[PDB]
Formats: sequence, structure tokens, C-alpha cells
Amino acid sequence: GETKKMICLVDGEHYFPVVKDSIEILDDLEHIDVVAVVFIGGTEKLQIEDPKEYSEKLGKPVFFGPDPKKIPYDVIKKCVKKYNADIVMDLSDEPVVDYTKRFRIASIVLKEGAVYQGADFKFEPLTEYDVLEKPSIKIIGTGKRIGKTAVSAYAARVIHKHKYNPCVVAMGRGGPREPEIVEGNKIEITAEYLLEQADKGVHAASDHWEDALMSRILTVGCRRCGGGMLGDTFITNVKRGAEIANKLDSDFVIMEGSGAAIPPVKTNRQIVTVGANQPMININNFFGPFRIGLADLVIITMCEEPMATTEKIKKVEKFIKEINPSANVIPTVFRPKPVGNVEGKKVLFATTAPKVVVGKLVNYLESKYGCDVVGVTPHLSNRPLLRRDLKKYINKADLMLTELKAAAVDVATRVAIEAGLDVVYCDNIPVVIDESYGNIDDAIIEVVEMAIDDFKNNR
Amino acid sequence: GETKKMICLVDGEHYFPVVKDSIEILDDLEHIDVVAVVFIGGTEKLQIEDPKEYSEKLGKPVFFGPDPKKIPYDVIKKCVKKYNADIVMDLSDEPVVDYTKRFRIASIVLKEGAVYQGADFKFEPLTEYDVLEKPSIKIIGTGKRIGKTAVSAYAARVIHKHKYNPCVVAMGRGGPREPEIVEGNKIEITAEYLLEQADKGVHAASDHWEDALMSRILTVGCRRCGGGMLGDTFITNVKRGAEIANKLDSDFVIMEGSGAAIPPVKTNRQIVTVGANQPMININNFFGPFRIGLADLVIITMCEEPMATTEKIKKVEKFIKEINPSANVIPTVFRPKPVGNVEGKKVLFATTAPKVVVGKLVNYLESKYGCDVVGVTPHLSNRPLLRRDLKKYINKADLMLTELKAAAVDVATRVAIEAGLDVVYCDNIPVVIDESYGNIDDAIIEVVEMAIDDFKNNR
Ligand SMILES: Nc1ncnc2c1ncn2[C@@H]1O[C@H](COP(=O)(O)OP(=O)(O)O)[C@@H](O)[C@H]1O
Ligand SMILES: Nc1ncnc2c1ncn2[C@@H]1O[C@H](COP(=O)(O)OP(=O)(O)O)[C@@H](O)[C@H]1O
Ligand SMILES: O=C(O)[C@@H](COP(=O)(O)O)OP(=O)(O)O
Ligand SMILES: O=C(O)[C@@H](COP(=O)(O)O)OP(=O)(O)O
Ligand SMILES: O=C(O)[C@@H](COP(=O)(O)O)OP(=O)(O)O
Ligand SMILES: [Mg+2]
Ligand SMILES: [Mg+2]
Ligand SMILES: [Mg+2]
Ligand SMILES: [Mg+2]
Repeated sequence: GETKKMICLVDGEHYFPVVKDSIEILDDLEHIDVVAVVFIGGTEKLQIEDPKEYSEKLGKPVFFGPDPKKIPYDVIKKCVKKYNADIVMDLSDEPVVDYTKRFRIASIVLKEGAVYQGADFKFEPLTEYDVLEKPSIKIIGTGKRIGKTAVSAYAARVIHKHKYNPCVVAMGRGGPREPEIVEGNKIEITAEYLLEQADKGVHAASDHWEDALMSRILTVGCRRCGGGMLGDTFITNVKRGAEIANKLDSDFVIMEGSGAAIPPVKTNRQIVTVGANQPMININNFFGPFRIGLADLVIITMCEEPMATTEKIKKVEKFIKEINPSANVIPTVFRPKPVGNVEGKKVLFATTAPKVVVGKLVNYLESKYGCDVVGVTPHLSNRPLLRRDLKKYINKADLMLTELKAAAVDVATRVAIEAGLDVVYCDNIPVVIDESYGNIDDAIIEVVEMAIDDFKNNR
Repeated sequence: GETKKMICLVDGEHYFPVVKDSIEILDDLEHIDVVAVVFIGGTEKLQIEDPKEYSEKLGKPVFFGPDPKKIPYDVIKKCVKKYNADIVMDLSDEPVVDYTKRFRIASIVLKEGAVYQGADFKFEPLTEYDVLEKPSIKIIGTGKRIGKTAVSAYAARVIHKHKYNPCVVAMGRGGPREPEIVEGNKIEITAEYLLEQADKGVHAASDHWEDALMSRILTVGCRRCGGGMLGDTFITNVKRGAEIANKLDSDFVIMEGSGAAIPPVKTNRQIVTVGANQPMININNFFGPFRIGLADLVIITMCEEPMATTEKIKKVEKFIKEINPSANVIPTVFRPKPVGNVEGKKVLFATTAPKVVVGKLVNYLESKYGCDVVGVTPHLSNRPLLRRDLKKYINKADLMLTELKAAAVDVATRVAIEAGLDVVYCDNIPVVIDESYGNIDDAIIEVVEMAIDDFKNNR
């Protein structure tokens, strides 16, 4: 039993006595103390004229914005810090706040580690365990199949080229209760080895297995359930994974998220992935802006037709620069890279990609690697339709080129090995669309250097 | 302390064992029982071949949609009803749910009186006291200055013409702890009477005062603080206002809201006001669709340039009919009606209306009532600029025509009475833009008849 420190957000669209009654009712609760009050706008009542008049009558310190027509975001942030608030309680309404303004206020309050709540809603700030004994980056994103894993694999290779030994702790959508370690820095991960793991009941197409193969690195397979609006998760073993990663042979750590969910482990720096294919409201409203606000570097992905228009790409770029002008921003597209040789082969291509981009990926594969793609399955995520596509194409291909994602091991690899084909795993590589935005390796190196410098200087 | 019945929302983007662990963790909590699970979509992490395995392995009943690509909204609603669930717990994430899908799920769950919550968020359903002993309508809206009061005054007069005696309980953002009673059916409310009230410290420009004067009815002045996202309020005396309304001389009750807030008293039927001037996201996302879903009749307001484009008005109409197909929908604009005679007089017009629409209101006043508008103040909300306009124009006018809103009594009426002018109070009348949408009085009568029929039969 200890009191929670509450800041009240109030407005001049309410008459002061009903506000005073509300603050006295909140303060007179057991386990709550109202420590400050912020007037967030409105002027219908100005009979009480002076912040010191309001403060005298409340017996609480009272804060106002420089402009009564605008939400005093900076004053709310400064007040939550100054009074070290546990809770910010919203006693406002239209016209002073709409949903957009509430999510803007929420994004500030939750970042300072305070609860944001009102009459009918509550938001919990992200728990964040300070457990890593190595310099580190978080790789998070706004959704699924936007390239969090693809960017993470690439970043690991860049960090290796920079003469560091990276470990990826991947927060996946399942896995053993004790996090599993994959020594992709020591072990030759083949199709037959992945099937041997799948036969033991191991989730061999998970991101830790993919990053181990695609980037030849040590990885730790963690699990989670649920992924909230702000990005928190219901249960996870990622804290245990970060503890494991400390003890193993590595000298840089990537904490990689899943879906819109954020690993609850403190890192020196953060890379945020944003698919230009996603609705603008998911990027510029709700807790999109909160996620973009965490970034040192933003990778915008899917920056091409048919996935996004030029105007959409420019709108996403413009918004990111407005809300996070400190962040470096790189717009990108994904292109395939086989982890093996496919030159002059008849190729069956297996992917999770949208059907509208398969033609472009095939055109690229044939033009660059000199293969002939005899058939495609975009159904790695759908086991019945996958088997249908395999029976159609399997006989006319020399080898199957597959993403190491979804049913790629226990269905597609199994069928291809029993049919006597070679199986080559396929990475997705982030390629910069526009050289005016500079080089993606240099952008990652900048963030890696910041993470190392931060770790050396802060204890 | 009593056990709360929880339904879990789960997906096939999580591997079964981490979902099972999550459900066992939730069920093993004190005063929570997991009673059912709804599988809301996704496929790739289903190694389970038969959906019956899922329920067998959880030891919980599990319900599925007909289409694994779509959220089974209907199944969620049917299960919350069937189990009389207190909580719905979201153990999903991107790609299966985005923010929009979560607000669609929230709107269903909260309407059935269940909490909706996830990893980092919680939403509380509306408190609703069952206290009225008379047939009744709630008049609520999506914002401020969208015409809730204007529609409410009109509805009261329509109910009077239909041979009933209506009472308006107005939930404002201010007023005495004991609700204030105004007998506008028995008292001739003059400018001098309103100044006598303002000098006693009464909020004479409040909605209960306005409805009393504009509609010559009994009204009860209630107060509240805060207005949440769903529309709940932190504190209010509206329960006491409804108890007062039962005792007094009336045979129909209108419970009128304020801002986006909803009076927490049960009513037979609901009228929802939606300003077409508001951003589409506030109408078609968050808890706009929840508010529109409460409606028997939706009044769309501000349906003209400069406030809304024809395309906007059509988008609002189309959306409302999609989410609430049995609701009657009437698109409208507001025009002045003096509560007195202004024919051939020199008029100083005082309003809270935007500068961009004053010309249309003036053009209407002069064309309909044959007055000469010698000047306008759009500054009833801004006491300094109001006095500047009054000093300029007061000498030119025979009478001041004013909305009974904001500084209309304690500044504008006071200056006009001391300057020896007549003061005429001005209603805002909802006018239907297109006769193909039918007559607004008939639309109100339909809802009033439903409220009377419901009241007679639900006893
Ligand atoms: N040019 C492209 N346009 C659109 N999608 C692409 C393109 N190239 C690859 N993809 C798809 O992008 C996705 C990247 O997925 P992944 O790296 O697993 O990201 P995440 O961790 O965000 O799910 C895959 O589904 C892949 O097939
Ligand atoms: N034609 C019009 N276009 C736009 N606004 C108008 C028009 N006519 C009146 N108004 C304004 O509409 C508002 C209606 O306010 P009111 O009836 O108090 O509704 P609420 O209770 O929702 O605030 C007032 O500010 C009034 O001046
Ligand atoms: O499940 C899917 O991805 C496709 C079906 O794939 P095909 O059977 O057309 O290959 O759904 P659709 O796009 O037809 O609505
Ligand atoms: O706050 C309230 O009591 C009412 C009126 O405000 P005022 O007209 O008294 O400023 O709000 P609304 O019905 O306009 O949303
Ligand atoms: O407050 C307002 O609406 C007016 C007041 O100034 P005047 O209209 O009295 O000049 O300024 P604006 O917003 O048009 O710049
Ligand atoms: Mg207390
Ligand atoms: Mg991934
Ligand atoms: Mg329990
Ligand atoms: Mg009103």
C-alpha cells in the first residue's frame, strides 16, 4: 500500500467548481495523491483569472500553456517529469480534445512511464527491463510482412562487416518456455538439418532460425502472446533471452520484435520499420507516432508500385520528419537473394509475398541470377493451398527456392526433399530506392556507433 | 469481490502452446474465470488439422468464424451475450487486428456491457442508472457546437405539438450540486429576468435555460466533469436530475448530453447528432461508430458549404446506413428563428457561429423576417472582442438579436438593456436540405411513439 502520484488534465470548457469537486474526489481516494493540475485549453470560464488563484482554491500547483487554443504537450511532458507522476487523469472532452489529441497526449505520458486514463479508458506504459551487459539495438515495426526480420538479418551482416559479433534475440509468436539458442555462426544449417529439427517439434521457420541461416550468426529464440496498441505483450520470456545473450559469445545484441509488439528490454538505440503499404491512420494516428518517436533510424519499406504510390511515400516521409526530425530516414524496397546458386536452374519459388508483386520478384530473380522460374507458390502461410501449388509445379523444377518462413520447412522443404529436389533458402534484401537519401549500411553503422558510444559512457 | 467471466480473443498467428499458457495464466487469476475463447483469424501457426483439437487441448469451449480471413464480429457478440461475459481479453496483434479492427471489436463488446482490454489498454462500458418513471429519449452527439441543444429544443416543441408535456434534463459542464429547475412552461423568461439570474450568479446562458426559453418547457440543469472516448463521465448529478424529473409536472423526458459525453441514465430511445464539419476519423473510427450505433434517429448537421462538401455529406450518410441500417438518417443545416418579432427593424445580430457562415445567417434573417442587419458580432465566446463589436454597432440597431449562449446575458444583454435596446433571443432551427430525406418532425414523432410504446410494454 503506497500512493500513486496523479496529474489531472482539466479545461476552461468546464465551470471551475465541478473541476474542483472532481480533483477533491480523486485526491480523497485511498492510494492516490493529486500532485499537480494542467489546464489544457478552453476559455468559456475566465472569472478565475490567474494560475495562482486556481492554485490557491485547489491547494494544488496549476500549469497553463502559452496558447489557450493549443494542447500544451511540452508543459504536460515537463510536469509528468517534474512531479514524477504514476498516472495522468483526463477530465476533458470535445472540443478541447478529440481522439487524435488524446492519442498525442497518451504518446507523451506513456513515454515518460506514466499511465494515461480518463472516464472510460486506461493505457499502460511499456515495461522495460535494464538487463543487457552489451551494446544493443531494438528492431521493431508497425505490422507483419513489413520487413522487420529482413532489416534485422541485414543489420546483423552490417554489424559483422564492422568487426563486431552480433547476437539476435528474436521475440517470436511461440517457442519453448526456455529460450532456444541457434549457433548459426558455427553450424551449417541445411534443408535436411531444418527437417531434423522440425521432426523434434522445433519451429525451424521462426525468425531466430531464419536470421541464423540468412546472416550466419548466433540467435536466441524467445516467445510472446498478444501485442497491444502501444506495443506491450501479455506474456514473454524475452527478459530470460537477454540474460542468456549476456553469457554467450557475442559483443553486440539486436532485440528483434514481432508484429507491432516491442521487446520489453532496454536497448541503447532503436530502428523502426514502417511499411508504406499500411493505412496512413496506423502511421500518423493511434500509437504509430509513438513507435516512430522511439526511432534513431526509420526504415520505410514497400516504397514502390503496386504497394505504395509516390504521393503516399512522400506523405509517410514528410510525417516522420515532422514528428522525429532527429531520426535518419531510409526509403527501401525488398529484392530476393538465394542462399545458394540457382544459375540456369528450373526454379519453383515459394514465398509469403503479396500476389501483386510475384511477377516483379520472378522478373528480378531470372534477370539477376539467370534461373527460369517454372512456377510460384505465394501460399507458404496457407498449408492446404501450398500442397495444391506443390503438386502442380514440383515435377518441372530442378530446385525449390523458398523463404525460411511459415510452412517452408514442415510442408514445402519436406515435399521437395521426398521428391529429391535441392532446396535453397531465400533472403529478402532492403534496397534503397533513392540515392539522395544515402546508403543503408552507413545509416545502420551510424546507429551501431551511437549504441557502442552510449554503452561505453552510460552505467 | 465476485468472479468476472472472461472471453479470450486468440489467433492462428500465435503457436497454440503460448496461447494455452496465456489462457491458463488468466484463468488461474483470483476473481477471473475464462469461460470461452473466440478464434478471430490467421492460419500459418496452425499445425492443428481439425478445429476440434483446439477446444480439446485448452479444456475451454472455442468458437470460430465462417471465414478465417475476417474478424468474426457476430460470433464475438453472440458469445459475450451467451456467457454474460464481464471482460473480453485480446491476445492478438498485427496482422490479424489493427487499431481500426480493435475499435470495431471494442464497440461490440462495450455495447454488451463488457470490458474490452489487451496487453496495454482497457475500455470500461457506459454506467447507466435505470431510474426514469416516464417515456424518454437521450439526445447525444459527437462534439461541441454540432447542434445537440438546437435539435433538443426542436424535439421538445415537436413533442409539445404532439400533445405531450416534455421535460429536458440537460447534462452541462457546470451548475449547482443540487440540479437547478427552470419552469419555462409557467414563467415568461425575459432579458431582464435572465440578468436578474446572472446577478444571482446563475449560468443563465446554459442549455436548460436556453431550452426553457426557446421551447417554453420545464428543464432541469445538471452538471458533469470529463467526457471519455466511449462517452462516459467522471462525476455527474444526472441521476438526481432524473429523480427530480420523475416528481415534476411532465409526461416525457429528454436526457440531453454535452460535448461527446452521454447521460448515464437509461432511456427508451436515442437521437444522435453528427456534425458533417468534424473529421471523418471521428465519425467512422474510434467510438464514433459506437455512438452512431446507439441511434434510432441520426441527425447529420452542418450539411452545407463552407462547413462540409457534398462528397463529405454523402460519405457520412453512406457510412451511417452501413453500420446502422435500421436508423432513420436526416441531413440538416441550421437557420435562425427569433423568439419574438424583428420585422422591418434595424438588428444587431450576436452569435457563436463561425465567421465563414455569418453571411448566410444574415442573408436568411433579412430575406425571411425583412429586418436590416446593421452589424454582427460572432464573438459571444470572446468577451473583449464582443465589447469592441457592441461599442461599434449598438447605436445603429433598434434591437439586439442574440443566441442564448456563452456571454449573451452577462455582457451582450447587459450592454443592450443599459443602452435601452430591446433584446430578442435567437434559436437555431434544424432545416432538412432535401425533401427526399423526409420531414424532421415526422422523424422525431416516430422515435417519440417508439419511446411511448416501449415504456407502456416494458412494465
Ligand atoms: N518487393 C516486394 N514487395 C512487397 N513485399 C515483398 C517484396 N519482396 C519481398 N516481400 C515480402 O516482404 C515480407 C518481408 O517479411 P519479413 O522480413 O518476415 O518481415 P516481418 O518481420 O515484418 O514480418 C515477406 O512476406 C516477403 O515475401
Ligand atoms: N448554418 C450554420 N452553419 C454552421 N454553424 C451554425 C449554423 N447556424 C448556427 N450555427 C452554430 O451552430 C452551433 C449550434 O450550437 P448548439 O445548438 O449549442 O449545439 P451543441 O449543444 O452541440 O453545442 C452554434 O454555435 C451556432 O451558432
Ligand atoms: O487465399 C488466398 O490467398 C486467395 C486464394 O488463392 P488462389 O486459390 O486464388 O491461389 O484468396 P483470393 O485472393 O482468391 O480471395
Ligand atoms: O458545456 C456545456 O454545458 C454545454 C454548453 O456549453 P456552453 O454553451 O455553456 O459554453 O456543452 P455543449 O452542449 O455545447 O457541447
Ligand atoms: O478571434 C477571431 O476569430 C478573430 C478576431 O479578430 P476580428 O475578427 O475581430 O478582426 O480573428 P481571426 O481568427 O479571424 O484572425
Ligand atoms: Mg488520496
Ligand atoms: Mg519477422
Ligand atoms: Mg481465475
Ligand atoms: Mg449544447
